[PDB]
Amino acid sequence: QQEVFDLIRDHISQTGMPPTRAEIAQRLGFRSPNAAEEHLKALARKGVIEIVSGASRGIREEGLPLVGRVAAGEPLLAQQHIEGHYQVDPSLFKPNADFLLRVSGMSMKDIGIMDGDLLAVHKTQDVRNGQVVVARIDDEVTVARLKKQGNKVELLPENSEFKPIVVDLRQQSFTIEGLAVGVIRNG
Amino acid sequence: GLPLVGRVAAGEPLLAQQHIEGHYQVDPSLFKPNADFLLRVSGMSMKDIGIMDGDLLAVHKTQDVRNGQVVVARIDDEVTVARLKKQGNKVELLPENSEFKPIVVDLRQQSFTIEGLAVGVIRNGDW
Amino acid sequence: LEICDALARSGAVDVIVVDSVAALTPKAEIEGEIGDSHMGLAARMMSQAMRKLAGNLKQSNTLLIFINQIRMKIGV
Amino acid sequence: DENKQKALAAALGQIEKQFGKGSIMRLGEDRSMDVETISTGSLSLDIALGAGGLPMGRIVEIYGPESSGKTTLTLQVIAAAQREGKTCAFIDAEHALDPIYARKLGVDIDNLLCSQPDTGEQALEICDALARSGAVDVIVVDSVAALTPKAEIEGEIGDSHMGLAARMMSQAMRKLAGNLKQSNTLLIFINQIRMKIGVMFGNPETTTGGNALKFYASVRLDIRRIGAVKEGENVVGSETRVKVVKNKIAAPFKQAEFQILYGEGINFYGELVDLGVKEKLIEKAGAWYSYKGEKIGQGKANATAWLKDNPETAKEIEKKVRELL
Amino acid sequence: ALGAGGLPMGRIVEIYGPESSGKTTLTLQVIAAAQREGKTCAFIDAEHALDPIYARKLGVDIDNLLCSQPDTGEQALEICDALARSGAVDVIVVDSVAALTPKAEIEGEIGDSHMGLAARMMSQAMRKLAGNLKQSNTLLIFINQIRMKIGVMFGNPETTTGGNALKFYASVRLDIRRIGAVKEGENVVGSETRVKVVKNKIAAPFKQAEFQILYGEGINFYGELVDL
Amino acid sequence: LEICDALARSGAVDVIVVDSVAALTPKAEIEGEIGDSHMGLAARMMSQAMRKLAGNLKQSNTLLIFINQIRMKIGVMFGNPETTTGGNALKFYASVRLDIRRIGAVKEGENVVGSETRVKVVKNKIAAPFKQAEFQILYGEGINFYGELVDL
Ligand SMILES: Nc1ncnc2c1ncn2[C@@H]1O[C@H](COP(=O)(O)OP(=O)(O)OP(O)(O)=S)[C@@H](O)[C@H]1O
Ligand SMILES: Nc1ncnc2c1ncn2[C@@H]1O[C@H](COP(=O)(O)OP(=O)(O)OP(O)(O)=S)[C@@H](O)[C@H]1O
Ligand SMILES: [Mg+2]
Ligand SMILES: [Mg+2]
Repeated sequence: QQEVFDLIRDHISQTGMPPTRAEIAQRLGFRSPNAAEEHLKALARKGVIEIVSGASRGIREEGLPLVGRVAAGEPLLAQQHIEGHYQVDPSLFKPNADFLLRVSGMSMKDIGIMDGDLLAVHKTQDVRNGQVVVARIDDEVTVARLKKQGNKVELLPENSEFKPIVVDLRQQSFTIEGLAVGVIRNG
Repeated sequence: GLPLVGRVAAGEPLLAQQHIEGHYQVDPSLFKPNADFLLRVSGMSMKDIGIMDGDLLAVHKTQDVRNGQVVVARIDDEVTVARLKKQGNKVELLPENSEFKPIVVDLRQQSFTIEGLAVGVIRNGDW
Repeated sequence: LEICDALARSGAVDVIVVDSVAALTPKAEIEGEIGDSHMGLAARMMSQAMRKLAGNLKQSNTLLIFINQIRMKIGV
Repeated sequence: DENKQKALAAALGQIEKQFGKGSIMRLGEDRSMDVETISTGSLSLDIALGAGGLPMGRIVEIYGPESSGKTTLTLQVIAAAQREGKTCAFIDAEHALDPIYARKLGVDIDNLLCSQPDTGEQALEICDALARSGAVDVIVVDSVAALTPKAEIEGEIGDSHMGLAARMMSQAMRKLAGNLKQSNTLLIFINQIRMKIGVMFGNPETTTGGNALKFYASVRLDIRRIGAVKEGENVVGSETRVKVVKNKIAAPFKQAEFQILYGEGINFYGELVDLGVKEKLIEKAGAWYSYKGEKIGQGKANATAWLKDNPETAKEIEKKVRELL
Repeated sequence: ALGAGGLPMGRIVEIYGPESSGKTTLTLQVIAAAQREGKTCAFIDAEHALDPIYARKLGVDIDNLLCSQPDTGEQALEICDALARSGAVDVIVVDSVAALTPKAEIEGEIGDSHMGLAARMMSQAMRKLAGNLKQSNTLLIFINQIRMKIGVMFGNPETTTGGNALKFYASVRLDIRRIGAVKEGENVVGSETRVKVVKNKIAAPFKQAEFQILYGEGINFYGELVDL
Repeated sequence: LEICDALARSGAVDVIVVDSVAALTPKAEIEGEIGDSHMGLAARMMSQAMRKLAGNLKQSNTLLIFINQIRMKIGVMFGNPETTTGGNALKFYASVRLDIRRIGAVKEGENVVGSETRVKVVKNKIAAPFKQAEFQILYGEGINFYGELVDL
C-alpha cells in the first residue's frame, strides 16, 4: 500500500535502515508478519521494491504499453505481445487509457483513425449501442461501432467503401475487449 | 510538461502567455524531429489526411521548409495549417480536403510566415 | 483439505463430506482486510488439493463429496 | 576439386569410426526419416491430417475442456492400432479409467497394459523404460495435470513449489525424444485448460504443465463439444469438432466433425454419408437422400441405417471417398 | 535489414523465438540458396523431427545434404568440430540448443538435478569452435527455444536456453515471430512474419523485416518486391 | 601471451589490447574432446603469465588491457552471483578495474540511434575508487564527446 511504502521511505531515512516485517505488521495493527509481507510483495510486483533471498534489495512507470494489433477491415488475429511502451499520460484520455493497439485497414476513415495509428483502449465489458468498441470473434479482433439487437450483432463501418460485418451469437463466440478513447499518430 | 497553444491573437507569437492553455507532459522524443509544443486546430480543412476539429497537432519549431511538407504558418497574422507548394517568387498553401481551395496571397501585399513543421497528431475528443 | 488428506491416508474412513467450497477461505485472505485483492488464489489452492488427493482417495477407496454454490457471470 | 573430396571422405570416415556406422549420411538415402502413420479412428480427422493419420516415432498433444471426448478418442485410436497386431499401453494418472466401457469402445483389455502411478516421476520413468524396451508401439498419458513432483506429495497444502512441473516436463522431453524415435513409438499427451490472470488482450486460455511440450510436439489437436444428439426426448450422443492447431507433417489449420454415440463410440457411417454428399456420390434430394437413383432414406440417421444394412454399397462409397480425398 | 546484405561467413549466429514461428523454414531456405552457388551444407537434427520430402519442396538438394541425428550434446558438438576442421563444409545447422543433452543426464533418472551442466558444456563448445570456424571460413547457425524466467518482478520475463556464452560469441542474433494469417477466401495458406535484429557486429542493430511464408513454397519473394 | 611478452620486451609498443580473456584456451583443451574436464588449467596459466609480465611491462613502459566476460556463480546463497573468467590472479595485479553497463537507448522517432552507458571504477590505485561516469555511444561515432562537454 502507499502508506506502507511511505513508512519505509521515512523510516529508512530517519533510522538509516528499513523496518523489519514484524515492525511493519505491528504498526499495521495485526499480529502477523504476513500483513507486512503481502504489502511488500505487492509493492515489489508494482516495480517499486526489489527482493533478494527473502530480504529487500532496495526501494528503487514507462507509460502505456503497446500490446497488439487490430483491424479496421476484416477481423485480424488476436495475440498479445508487449513489444514496447510509450510515455504519455493516462489522464489525457476521457476514461483512463489502459493500453495501445496498432490499426491496419481504412474502415474508420471518417471518424479519424487510419492505417498504422495507435489507438488507446480502456478496459471494460459494459458498453451499449452506438459506441466505438473492440470485439473478438473466434480469436480475431475488429474495431467498429456497435449495434446489438436480439441474437445478432452488427459491426458497422465508418467509410462508404466498406460494408457491415454481422455475426450470429449461436455460431461464433463474441467477447468485447474494451472501449476506444483516442488516437496517437507518429508516422 | 510541454506547453499547449490555444486561441491565438494577432501581433504576438504562438507561444505567448495568453495563448498558453496549460502544460501536458508528453515526451518530446516520440516524434521524428523533436516536438517543441502543441497547437489546437479546427482541422476541417485537412480531413483526407486524418486531421479533425478539436485535435492537437505537434510542431517542431523551425523556419526551414521544403516542398511537399505540412507546415504551420500565418497569413494576415492568422494561424493556419496547410501544405506548401512553391512556384518561385510565389508560394501557395494548399488544403487536403474536398471543398476547400488554395491560398496564393501576394507576399508584397501580405507575406507568408513559418513557425514549425507538423510532426504528429494527438486527440482526445468525443467519439 | 489437510484434514481431508489426513483421514484419506488413514484407510479407516469410508465417506468424507465438505459442507461448502465457497467457504474455504485461504489463509492470506483471513489475515488481510476487506477490500484487498486476492486474484485467483483459492482456485490455485483447489487445483493443488485435487492434484494431491486424487491418488490417496483411490488407494484408500474413499468417497469425497463437495457441495458448491451458485454465482452469476457478469457481462455474458 | 578432388583435394576437397578427399578431405570430405576422410572426415566422414573418421566420424563414422568414432561414433559408429550410420552416424552421418546423405538425407536422400536414410530410409528411417520416411514418415509412417496409423489411423485415428475417424475418416474426417485422417483427411484433416494430410498424411492420413498420426506419425510413428513422434509426440502428439490433445487438449480440450471437460467432457469433450479425449479419453474415448484415445481408446478408439488404441483399438484400431491393436487390430493390426500392435502392442499398446495406458497410464491412468487421474485414477479414473473404466475397463468395461473401454471394452465396449472396442479395446482388447486382456492384452492392454495399464498403470496408475503414485507420482509423476515414475510415470515418466515407466514411459522411458517402455520406449527403451522396444516392444510397445503406442503409449498414452491420461493427464499432465495429474503428474505431481515428489516434493508436492510430501509437502503441505499451500506450499509454493513454484515451477517444478515445468522443469520435469523439460527434462522429460529432452531425454525421451531420441528413445521414442529409435524404437518407433508413438506417445500421446492429454492436457486440461486453465485461465490466465492479468492478461489484458487475447484469448485468456492456457494449458497446464509448462510450455516445452508445445515445442516438442509434432501434432496438436483441440477437441470441443458443440451440440447434442437426440433420438427422442433423451440424448444419445454428442457433436464434436477437432482443430489441427499445429502440424509438422502436412498443412495446418483444418477442421473435422463427427458424432460420439454413447456405448458405441465414433459413428463411422455418418462420415460416409457426409463425404458421399460432398463428393457427389450420394444424391441429396431435399430431406431425402438417394444413391444411384434409389432413395436410401430421409434424414441422416435413416441414411446411416440404410448404409448399415447394405454393406456392399457402403464399401464402394468408402473406397471411392478414399480415392478422391 | 541486416545492413551488410546477409549473414557473414566464418561466424556464429542464433535464431530464436516462440513456436511455429518459422525457424526451420528460414534455415532450410538459407541452405537451399547456398546450394545454387555450389557450396556443401549439413544439418544436425537434435530434435529428431526433420521431414525430407518437405525439405525437397522448398528446394534443398536432399541427395547432397549431410544429415546427422545424434544421441547426446557432446557427440552433436564433436561432429560439428570434425566438419569445421574438414575444410569442405560451408554451412552447418543445429536444430535446437534445447535438445542437446549432457551424457550424464541421459543416464540418470527424470528427477535428478544436473545443476548447471549444459551451460558449461556450451561455454566449452564456443571456446573450441570460434577459431576453427574462422580458419576454415564456415558459417554455423544455432537455433534456440524460449523459456520464462521465474522471479522477475518487472520487465521482460522471456529468456533463451543454454546459458550466456552464445550471446557473447554470436555475431548476429535474429528474433522471429508470427503476426497474422494469409487467406484465400476462408482458407489459411500461410503466415505473416516479423524478423528483428537484436545483435549485430557488421552493421547497426534494431532493424526489421516482414514477409510471408506460404505452405509448400518458400518465402514470398514477389510480395517483398512489390512492397519495396 | 607469448606475443604479448615479445612485444613488451621489444620496447617499441605502447599499447597492447587482448580482446577476451575467455577466448584464451590451453592446448590440452584444444587437442581434447568436448566434454572432458581440464579444471584449473586456464587459471594456472594466467597466474604464470601475470607474474612473468609484471616486470617487463614496467621495464618497457607499456599498457596492457584485458577484456573479459560475465558468468554466474552457482548455488550462491547471499551476495552477488556475477563473476569474471580466468581465475583470481588478474584481480590482484590490475592497477585499475572498470565495469561498463548499458542502461538505456537513444531514439529519434521510431529509430534507435545509440546507447546510454553507465561506467564504474571498482578498483583503483592511482586515485580514489568508486567514481561513476556516464555518456552516449552513437553508431559510427563512438563516444559523444560534445554532449559530455555540454553537460560538464
Ligand atoms: N462409461 C460410460 N458410459 C456411457 N457414457 C460415458 C461413459 N463414459 C463417458 N461417457 C460419456 O460419453 C462422452 C465421452 O467423453 P469422455 O470420454 O469422458 O472425455 P473426457 O472429457 O476426456 O472425460 P473426463 O475425464 O470426465 S474430462 C461423454 O459424453 C461422457 O459423458
Ligand atoms: N510438412 C509441412 N507441410 C506444410 N506446412 C508445414 C510443414 N511443416 C511445417 N509447416 C508449416 O510452416 C510453418 C512454419 O513451420 P516451421 O518452420 O517448422 O516452424 P518452427 O518454429 O521453426 O518449428 P517448431 O517445432 O514449431 S518450434 C508452420 O506454420 C508449419 O505449420
Ligand atoms: Mg478423460
Ligand atoms: Mg523446427
